[PDB]
Amino acid sequence: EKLWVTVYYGVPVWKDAETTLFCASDAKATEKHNVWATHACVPTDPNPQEVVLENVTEHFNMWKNNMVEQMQTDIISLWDQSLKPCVKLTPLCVTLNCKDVNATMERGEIKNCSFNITTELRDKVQKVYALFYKLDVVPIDNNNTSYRLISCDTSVITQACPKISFEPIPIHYCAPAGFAILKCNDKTFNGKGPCKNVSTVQCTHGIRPVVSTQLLLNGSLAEEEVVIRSDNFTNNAKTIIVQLKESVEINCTRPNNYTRKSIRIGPGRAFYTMGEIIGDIRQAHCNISRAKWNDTLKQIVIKLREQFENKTIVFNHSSGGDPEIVMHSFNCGGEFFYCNSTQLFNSTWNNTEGNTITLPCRIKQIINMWQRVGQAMYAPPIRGQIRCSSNITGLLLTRDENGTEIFRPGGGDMRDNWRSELYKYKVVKIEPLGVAPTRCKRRVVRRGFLGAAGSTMGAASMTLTVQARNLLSLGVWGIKQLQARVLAVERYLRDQQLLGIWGCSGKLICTTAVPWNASWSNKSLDRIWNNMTWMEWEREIDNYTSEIYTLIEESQNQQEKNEQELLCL
Amino acid sequence: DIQMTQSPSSLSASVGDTVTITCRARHGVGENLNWYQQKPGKAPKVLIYMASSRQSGIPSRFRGGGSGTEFTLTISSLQPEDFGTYHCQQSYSYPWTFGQGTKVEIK
Ligand SMILES: *[C@@H]1O[C@H](CO)[C@@H](O[C@@H]2O[C@H](CO)[C@@H](O[C@@H]3O[C@H](CO)[C@@H](O)[C@H](O[C@H]4O[C@H](CO)[C@@H](O)[C@H](O)[C@@H]4O[C@H]4O[C@H](CO)[C@@H](O)[C@H](O)[C@@H]4O)[C@@H]3O)[C@H](O)[C@H]2NC(C)=O)[C@H](O)[C@H]1NC(C)=O
Ligand SMILES: *[C@@H]1O[C@H](CO)[C@@H](O[C@@H]2O[C@H](CO)[C@@H](O)[C@H](O)[C@H]2NC(C)=O)[C@H](O)[C@H]1NC(C)=O
Ligand SMILES: *[C@@H]1O[C@H](CO)[C@@H](O)[C@H](O)[C@H]1NC(C)=O
Ligand SMILES: *[C@@H]1O[C@H](CO)[C@@H](O)[C@H](O)[C@H]1NC(C)=O
Ligand SMILES: *[C@@H]1O[C@H](CO)[C@@H](O)[C@H](O)[C@H]1NC(C)=O
Ligand SMILES: *[C@@H]1O[C@H](CO)[C@@H](O)[C@H](O)[C@H]1NC(C)=O
Ligand SMILES: *[C@@H]1O[C@H](CO)[C@@H](O)[C@H](O)[C@H]1NC(C)=O
Ligand SMILES: *[C@@H]1O[C@H](CO)[C@@H](O)[C@H](O)[C@H]1NC(C)=O
Ligand SMILES: *[C@@H]1O[C@H](CO)[C@@H](O)[C@H](O)[C@H]1NC(C)=O
Ligand SMILES: *[C@@H]1O[C@H](CO)[C@@H](O)[C@H](O)[C@H]1NC(C)=O
Ligand SMILES: *[C@@H]1O[C@H](CO)[C@@H](O)[C@H](O)[C@H]1NC(C)=O
Ligand SMILES: *[C@@H]1O[C@H](CO)[C@@H](O)[C@H](O)[C@H]1NC(C)=O
Ligand SMILES: *[C@@H]1O[C@H](CO)[C@@H](O)[C@H](O)[C@H]1NC(C)=O
Repeated sequence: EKLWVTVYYGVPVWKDAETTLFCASDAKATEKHNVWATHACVPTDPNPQEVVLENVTEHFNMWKNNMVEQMQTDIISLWDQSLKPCVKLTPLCVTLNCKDVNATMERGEIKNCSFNITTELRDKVQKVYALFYKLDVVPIDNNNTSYRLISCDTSVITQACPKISFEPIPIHYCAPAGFAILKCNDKTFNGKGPCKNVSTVQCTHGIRPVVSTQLLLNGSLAEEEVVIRSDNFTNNAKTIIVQLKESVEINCTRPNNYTRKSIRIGPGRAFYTMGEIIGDIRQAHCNISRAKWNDTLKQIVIKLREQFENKTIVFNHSSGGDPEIVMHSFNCGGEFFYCNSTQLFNSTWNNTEGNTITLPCRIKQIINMWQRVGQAMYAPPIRGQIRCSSNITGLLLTRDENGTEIFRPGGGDMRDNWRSELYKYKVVKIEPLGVAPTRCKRRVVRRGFLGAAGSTMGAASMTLTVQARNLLSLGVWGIKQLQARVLAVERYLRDQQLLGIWGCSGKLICTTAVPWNASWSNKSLDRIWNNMTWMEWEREIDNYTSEIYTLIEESQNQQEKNEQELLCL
Repeated sequence: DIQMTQSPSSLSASVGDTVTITCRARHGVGENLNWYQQKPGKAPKVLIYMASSRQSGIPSRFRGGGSGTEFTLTISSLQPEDFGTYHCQQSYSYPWTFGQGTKVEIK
């Protein structure tokens, strides 16, 4: 009837945690000088593992998921790293003498600006000229032809190196050894609350770091239905992330060809700008099929009506303002497109001509990307006819009164784009050690990693090896990789130190001399071993764990080592 | 003028194998050696910039490297499209001389 404390190593118990994740990529995807620096990532395994966790129900919350903040930090750091070794355009903030370029044709969209550049290399003022887009130049001196480059007065404009490619490459996030990523496989998972089909992975699927607003491009689609997710959902000031069941093909283009010229700024540095227009002048535009969008809104309205009760749903255009935040935007082809998008949110559904909707689009070169102040990027001209043909896989909506709800395209920060892909992933910390009562005094079928997590303590106890055989074993990715290795090493040694002191360094099941105190858990062994999982037990014992550890080392290894020291005689 | 040589002066290989062309300088040039591919009757195009930096649009099959006076161009998984004469050029110091070139025949 006497129960004794026994130590287990490899317990399939995890706790919520925030950790540094490292990147992985498909080594056979693979260009260098890509802004995402995917060549510095660890090659992925052809075998993704993926262990389904039977009997495990887990609570996922996309709105507090540290992986999204970590991804945003990595994306911004990668952009700053890539742009850092490039030409600054500080000498280019000069008065511009601009005249309209005469010519769906454009009407005054491209300006022919002549200005004089002061150059360090030789005391030399040269009268050069270049073409700019209307959105790139801010008028000064009232009705005079004087202009300045946009955002010069508020930021330092950095020219993007022409060799830098912006093509998104899928990025895989991988937990450091000692941690794991849980994936929610529920077909209609709403982004918050319990998930029934939970699997354990070391690395996530590839996420394309596509930067856009209002509409989510590429990424991934829902499997059964359109899913509308929010946090409070009642609160109008919360972004609604809509994941589509079927993609909509959107074909954006910049029909003009142009040429490119290089105006030297200083030794080894030049401004890359637009030259003579080759061909005619045609407005950039984007063609999206009407019928597919119509059905997409039909599905979205059905789900919005279900969650907002049987109210009238109306889609409106975003409020006017800075084109970078009130228009759809993307970086397809290496050029940056800003499209009106009004034709897509200009209808009442409640409860007729043209096969294709053509959205006017405008090209901008000086971009205050990431909603920052003090920094800006100048994208050099591509000089080519940009055929995009990208997939729309989701929308970002916001909400604003006679029984009618008004929705607008929009969103908050870029994080909303990444939640759409990270909604199913959670990062957890594995603590493979635990204690339990047994009948033994010291008296001196395999599922994969954490596959027994939803099993009872019994049956789970024979798979401790599966966890024991796991755990352990100068840019953004290099430092994060270094931090991940150091963290995994520190955790492995903490576990090994604890096992070393207790007297259990070589065992997965270790028996101690400490009796079980009924005040910790007044339950029979069958009530424990054949009813509870290891996680429920750990939560129950979480208030006495430090007491048990204090007793085990104190009474079992500083006394066994003294009794043995005395018994030799 | 820095004199350039190249070896072998005549190369042949079958489709799918891997070949190496070595460009040699009388004097060191750091990493400043470019590689070009010339099709018969056409002007050459550059394949590799500063010894190892590949031009966009050229598949990863074209690799290269080296420093000082001995540099290599490695062509993995040789294709019929790789037939032609390869050249190497030094950008370290003026004049930017070239090697004699290596003729690559595909069998
Ligand atoms: C979402 O997904 C869709 C579907 O895949 C994405 O669409 C792809 O977009 C890419 C980007 O443009 C496009 O790839 C180009 O295809 C062209 C086909 O003619 C190629 O000519 C072009 O190659 C040039 O650019 C590459 C990237 O810089 C270089 O690696 C390559 O060597 C070429 O470089 C030449 O041109 C550049 C111009 O910048 C110049 O600097 C170089 O010196 C050189 O002259 C690309 O490979 C795909 O074809 C698109 N796919 C489809 C099916 O249409 C879409 O982009 C994604 N959405 C978003 C928002 O990004
Ligand atoms: C924009 O302005 C420049 C002036 O800087 C134009 O240049 C002139 O072009 C005409 C023919 O079109 C030539 O005869 C002149 O010699 C040019 N003068 C220069 C370079 O100083 C240029 O043509 C215009 N470009 C566009 C696209 O409108
Ligand atoms: C600079 O350019 C302006 C027009 O842009 C012209 O009026 C002026 O004379 C020029 N000055 C010099 C010193 O080149
Ligand atoms: C549960 O998740 C696994 C992950 O491998 C998947 O294969 C399976 O189809 C999912 N089943 C359900 C019912 O969601
Ligand atoms: C875009 O959608 C088409 C639909 O046929 C699909 O074949 C293609 O792979 C998708 N592309 C991307 C990048 O998701
Ligand atoms: C949700 O929004 C409503 C707005 O009416 C507010 O009263 C409520 O407190 C919010 N709840 C949460 C959990 O954010
Ligand atoms: C751009 O060049 C292409 C080359 O095929 C041409 O067809 C097209 O018409 C040109 N664009 C304009 C606006 O003239
Ligand atoms: C878009 O549709 C219009 C319809 O007139 C057509 O003329 C144009 O060529 C289309 N553009 C693309 C890029 O397919
Ligand atoms: C986009 O272009 C492709 C070219 O293959 C075409 O098949 C598709 O129908 C186009 N989509 C739209 C919406 O115009
Ligand atoms: C799209 O839906 C609207 C709903 O008012 C309808 O009037 C319109 O005719 C539909 N268009 C197509 C192409 O199905
Ligand atoms: C919003 O939608 C309503 C629908 O009746 C429309 O009248 C109104 O002009 C739209 N825009 C704004 C800014 O209210
Ligand atoms: C989009 O086009 C409509 C056309 O009437 C215009 O009124 C609206 O201001 C445009 N939107 C933006 C953001 O420029
Ligand atoms: C929005 O819908 C109304 C319906 O009368 C139409 O007149 C208007 O032109 C539409 N907006 C755009 C930008 O086409």
